Amino acid sequence: PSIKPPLIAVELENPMLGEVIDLEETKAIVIAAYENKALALLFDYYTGEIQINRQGNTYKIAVSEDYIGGIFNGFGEPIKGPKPYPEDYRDINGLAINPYARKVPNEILYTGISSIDVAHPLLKGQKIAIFSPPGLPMERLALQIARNVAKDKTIIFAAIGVPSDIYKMFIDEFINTKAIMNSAIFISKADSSPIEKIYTPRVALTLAEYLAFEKNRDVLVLMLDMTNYADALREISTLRKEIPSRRGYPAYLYTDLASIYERSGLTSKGSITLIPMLTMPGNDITHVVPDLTGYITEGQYVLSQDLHSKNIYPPIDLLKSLSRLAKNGMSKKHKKYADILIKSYAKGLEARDIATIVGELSKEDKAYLKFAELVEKEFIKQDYYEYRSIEKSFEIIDSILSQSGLP
Amino acid sequence: PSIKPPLIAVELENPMLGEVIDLEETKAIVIAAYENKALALLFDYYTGEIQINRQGNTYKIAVSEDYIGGIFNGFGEPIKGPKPYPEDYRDINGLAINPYARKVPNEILYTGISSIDVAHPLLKGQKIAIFSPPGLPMERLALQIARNVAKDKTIIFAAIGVPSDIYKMFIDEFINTKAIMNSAIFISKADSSPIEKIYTPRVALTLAEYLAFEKNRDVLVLMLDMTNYADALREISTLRKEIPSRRGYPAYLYTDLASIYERSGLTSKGSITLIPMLTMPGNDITHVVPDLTGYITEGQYVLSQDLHSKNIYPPIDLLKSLSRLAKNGMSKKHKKYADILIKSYAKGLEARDIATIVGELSKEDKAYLKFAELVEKEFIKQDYYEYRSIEKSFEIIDSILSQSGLP
Amino acid sequence: MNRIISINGPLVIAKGKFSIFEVVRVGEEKLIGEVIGIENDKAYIQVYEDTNGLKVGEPVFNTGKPLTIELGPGLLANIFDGLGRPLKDIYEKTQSIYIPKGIDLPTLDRKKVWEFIPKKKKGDTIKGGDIIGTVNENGFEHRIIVPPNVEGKIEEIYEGNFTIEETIAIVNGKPIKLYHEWPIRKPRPYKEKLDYNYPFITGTRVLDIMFPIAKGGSAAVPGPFGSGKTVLNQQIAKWADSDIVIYIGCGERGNEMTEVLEEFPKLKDPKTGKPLMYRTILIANTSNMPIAAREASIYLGATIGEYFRDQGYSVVVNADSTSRWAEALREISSRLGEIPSEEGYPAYLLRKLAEFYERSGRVRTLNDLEGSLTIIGAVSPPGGDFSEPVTQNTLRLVGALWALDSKLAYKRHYPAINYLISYTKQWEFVKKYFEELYEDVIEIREEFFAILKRESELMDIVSIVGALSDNEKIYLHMGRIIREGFLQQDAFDENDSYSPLEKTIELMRIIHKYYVTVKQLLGIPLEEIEQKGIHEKIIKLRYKSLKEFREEIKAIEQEILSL
Ligand SMILES: Nc1ncnc2c1ncn2[C@@H]1O[C@H](COP(=O)(O)OP(=O)(O)O)[C@@H](O)[C@H]1O
Ligand SMILES: [Mg+2]
Ligand SMILES: [Mg+2]
Ligand SMILES: [Mg+2]
Ligand SMILES: [Mg+2]
Ligand SMILES: [Mg+2]
Ligand SMILES: [Mg+2]
Ligand SMILES: [Mg+2]
Repeated sequence: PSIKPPLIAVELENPMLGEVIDLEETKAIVIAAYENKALALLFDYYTGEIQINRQGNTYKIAVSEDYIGGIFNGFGEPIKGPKPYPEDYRDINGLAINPYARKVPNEILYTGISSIDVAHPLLKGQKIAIFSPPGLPMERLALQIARNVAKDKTIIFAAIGVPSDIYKMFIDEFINTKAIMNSAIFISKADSSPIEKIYTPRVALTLAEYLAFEKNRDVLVLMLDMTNYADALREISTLRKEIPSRRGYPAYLYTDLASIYERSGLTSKGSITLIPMLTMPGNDITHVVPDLTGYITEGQYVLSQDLHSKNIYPPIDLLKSLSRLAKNGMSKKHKKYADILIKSYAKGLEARDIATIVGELSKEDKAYLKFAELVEKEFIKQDYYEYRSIEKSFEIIDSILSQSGLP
Repeated sequence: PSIKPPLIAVELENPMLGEVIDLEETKAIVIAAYENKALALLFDYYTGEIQINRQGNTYKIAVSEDYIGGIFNGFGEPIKGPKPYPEDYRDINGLAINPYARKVPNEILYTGISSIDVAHPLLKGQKIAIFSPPGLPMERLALQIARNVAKDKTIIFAAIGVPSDIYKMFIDEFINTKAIMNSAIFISKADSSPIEKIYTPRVALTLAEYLAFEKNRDVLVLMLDMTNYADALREISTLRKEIPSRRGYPAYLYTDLASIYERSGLTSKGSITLIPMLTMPGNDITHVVPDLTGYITEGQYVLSQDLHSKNIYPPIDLLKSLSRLAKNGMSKKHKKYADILIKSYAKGLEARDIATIVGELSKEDKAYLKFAELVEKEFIKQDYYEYRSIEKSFEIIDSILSQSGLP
Repeated sequence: MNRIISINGPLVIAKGKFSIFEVVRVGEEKLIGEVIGIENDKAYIQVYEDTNGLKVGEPVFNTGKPLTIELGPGLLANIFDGLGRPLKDIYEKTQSIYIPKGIDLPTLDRKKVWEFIPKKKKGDTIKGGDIIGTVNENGFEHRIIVPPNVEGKIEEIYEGNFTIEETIAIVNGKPIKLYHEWPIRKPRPYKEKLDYNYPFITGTRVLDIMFPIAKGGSAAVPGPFGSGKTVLNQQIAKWADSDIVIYIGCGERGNEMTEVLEEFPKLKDPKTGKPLMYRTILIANTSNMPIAAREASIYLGATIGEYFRDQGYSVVVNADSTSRWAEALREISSRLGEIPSEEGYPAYLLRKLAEFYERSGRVRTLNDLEGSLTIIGAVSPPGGDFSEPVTQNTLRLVGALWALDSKLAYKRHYPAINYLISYTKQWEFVKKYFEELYEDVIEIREEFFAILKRESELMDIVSIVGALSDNEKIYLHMGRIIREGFLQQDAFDENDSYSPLEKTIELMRIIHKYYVTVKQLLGIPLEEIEQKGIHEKIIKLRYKSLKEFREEIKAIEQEILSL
């Protein structure tokens, strides 16, 4: 046999792909199988010899509402203490939803955040990512959203390989806002086995699908950081002697990310609203992780280093951001305000670019220039504890339009 | 044995490199040989088992004037119907021409196209490529050239993996201009085996060498698209477990391209004038295919996206284009006009660059600016059905020089 | 007897006796697979279902048949997966919202009763591809064409109400059904390729005038994420002048297929008044459905397209997105341990893409009718870099580039077509049509291109003051009008979503009329001309009903009183 943690090479009669095997002090997942040769990934630190007990099945979790109020690891095992009821066991990979069975999201979930609600509103059942440069307050943004759109919903938080400072920031806010009792938290530590990291969003979404589509609930799922998830997938892909693609990432990265993101949506019985969060490595949106995620999620909220440097929270780029399904939920009045905001801000930014030339150009172009300045100062800029009704957000736009000289 | 089309792995006693083998419903070419193991490439779609009959020779074609007036596939097999006379069989790879036996091209073939004839004339026996961005009328340019320089010559057209719209455009024009009866056409479809694609220019040039150097004729060879040819070569190179070079292309790409392009030229008995056409992938002339082709052909006509967007046909870049042997065929008067056109246009373009700054600068530099504008509008711009004598082209230059204020 | 010896993602290796391209059933759960390679006693099989949980100790079953699709009544207005399995029936059988692994159902409804009206008599001789009769499929005249390989005398032919599995005729002792099976990897035969003839009218202005293709042509639509590929293809699927529309969701969002299911039954064909769904076939293999089934969905949709083409109809196939099919090829190639070529894609990428696009074209059918298959392929280049293999290979196969642009999408200019980079190679075949029915549109088209190009040349100088002369400013003025009033088209406005040629032509004419007037008036300043606000009225035109559009144009024409 062979050991180089977290990898073991082992001899098995008729190996099963994905099979869970019991060792003395730990478990493993079979990730490769040829004839009677198997490769397996250890759940955790192991050093003992490799006597094997085969479960004869792929990894499953018992699904119930017992998880609600609890904190678990990436395998769904309790950290806080009490085990949920065994069983009703489910494949953590789950199944693809039939698009015939879907309903297209059409109901706006108001966040109270102007830079989101007006032009890029989140809809119930939508999947939408937050893209952030390293260092920017992506966590605060997610928490402020969760605080306002999940007052009536179960929150599921998947922490994928983030440092303790990060996942404790979430836990503490959920506790202080009293959302902790209606939350299920799944945590894989940064130094954990890659198999625990990639299982984290799978067990969280398996629970989410149970709660939403069997218990008929509306569910909010937050997950962070997808860049750490991709890293774990690459680690496993490389342990298997797979032929690497761009930057070592596996060729099926898009398909694997989709097998997570697409486990969301709206049906007649319930909904899963999904917000994946990722760090754009070199603040490069064309990096494979944010790029593939962009091709899958139904839009994204993009954070801006420039706005952050101007002391603007939340530092949302109004033009790089997008909500694909937004129009489905907007009134004609709402559509009018979104269009006027987006188009005038863009024209204002163009006028700003040439202002590093002609300095201060056209009267019309001086009005748009001021509009963009005020949008960032009075519309986008907003306190972490501030909630704005959509009517209040419209009023701000009206006020800025007057100050600027625009209609 | 092994089958994964178009590749078969097969056991042979003393395999011959390049050997043709007969199967039930098809043929194959041995592309690799170690001891008694051979790899072969199927001519076409095959599914039956792999009983083998060895021809004991590499691929050959019967050479004769029977091909003239006919349409054939990449293997030289008739599409229209009647087989040419067997045999007088020739290795389709042919042999290198002895440079001692060559004569340097010195006779201009007038195209009637001003942007070519004045500064970059084509000479009889010359090899010169057309480089085009995707979408630009490279096909129309080749046809307009063929219409005027091959009234007395056999035209051989090699279509390498181009869509039906493209090769039918050629066939239909040859038919409408009545050049079809003095033409031989070789076509490999876009979805054909890579072995048929790389044999297409070889069978066409084998015929060309026979017609030109045995039957003492002047021959015009057109081939398109060399980028598809390189793709097929890479496909074969990768099937062989060869160590890939830049972008997967084989290390010997230059040498293989040369083994095609250099089968052209002038001798005391006859001539092969060769015009290879290629698409520059991302409109990037530094891409390996146009770059290597540039290092081999005796110049190139480069098409311009900018001129195309200005509704200029033919969209020839006068400065990026080159005919290496042009000077060999030009009179002193012709040389004078070419020099004045090239140098003044270049100076005009420089003046144009700064015109996006000083706007409208020097008197002298205003004259060159106008010259470049008129060159593109009155000299380069020309109808697809328009023929200009070299004298007419000189007259246009004279007229533009006066309008511009230049001598 | 046959046994699995390895499982590696979508690739299964089995020992036993197999044939190349034979469909096999893998494991005890009998998952659909296809043999793609054979090495001695081993077979390399791509599985069209999830392979997690499969065991080396499991059998593989032969079928002796290739991958096929049922062609007949029952396809229209329905949604199928990549293998041709009806998603509505899957939902109803399972009573679940999930797609089960291993479920097998027939493609065409076996209980639906059709009315067959014969077009041949007893004793008639029939050859392959002949129309033996017709079936009304909710307003569509479905032509029952006999398989290409059947020929002989009609010994018996019936009439009336039948289900799909019932014999409707007998030829040379062989039963004929309302349907036949066809291998999706095999192009359907025809008599000859025909010349282009007629433009492909989409209902989208930029695609109809600026960069049109002919019926039977093909186009590529590459763009970065969020640039508008899916909406553009759906707009074409909605309003295209076509008998049949096939939308292939290849590796994209489930909600986008659901969107079509929700909206198309509410929309009316502007040519028949019938609802759009009745001419539409949906093929859905979403991003998280089995990866190998993406390849199947592409060949499947093409085959169905050829089938309706063979009936003498015009068909359009929209494929969104072809990059996902390329990913599937790359993944299979990787598991097979093939040496990757450029960007990790297999070296045969171009050849594979060609197997799809070369199926497009206008043809003389086996039954001597004219039919066309038009193919629109969306491409999803990583990071929006067009220099990548999928985009570049596709550009050497298709007849037009409809390039989507980040900068336009950024400022909400939709369709975000880059009018400097995009092209059509088929204008020479369709300009005839426009000339005849609209004399001056060829000149105005050239004029639009000239203005957009000149405006482009000027915007770099503008980065040094916006100081320009009136003769230059007029290009920024007209360019804005063309961009905001003609090129831009709101897919989700009730009035602007569809643009018939009358509206398209009239817009060109009023813009051109404004242009010739403004030019004549240069020599009063531009500042005073813009104050009249005629340009802002023209820009708002596209948002008007039709019987408000015509009225406003009359209003604008007078207001162009340069007297
Ligand atoms: N013609 C159009 N009119 C209005 N909105 C559009 C149009 N085209 C695209 N959009 C908007 O742009 C966004 C992205 O479009 P989509 O087709 O999903 O992009 P892609 O498929 O290229 O990722 C969507 O939110 C859509 O509403
Ligand atoms: Mg149980
Ligand atoms: Mg289960
Ligand atoms: Mg002989
Ligand atoms: Mg010889
Ligand atoms: Mg229904
Ligand atoms: Mg899309
Ligand atoms: Mg068509």
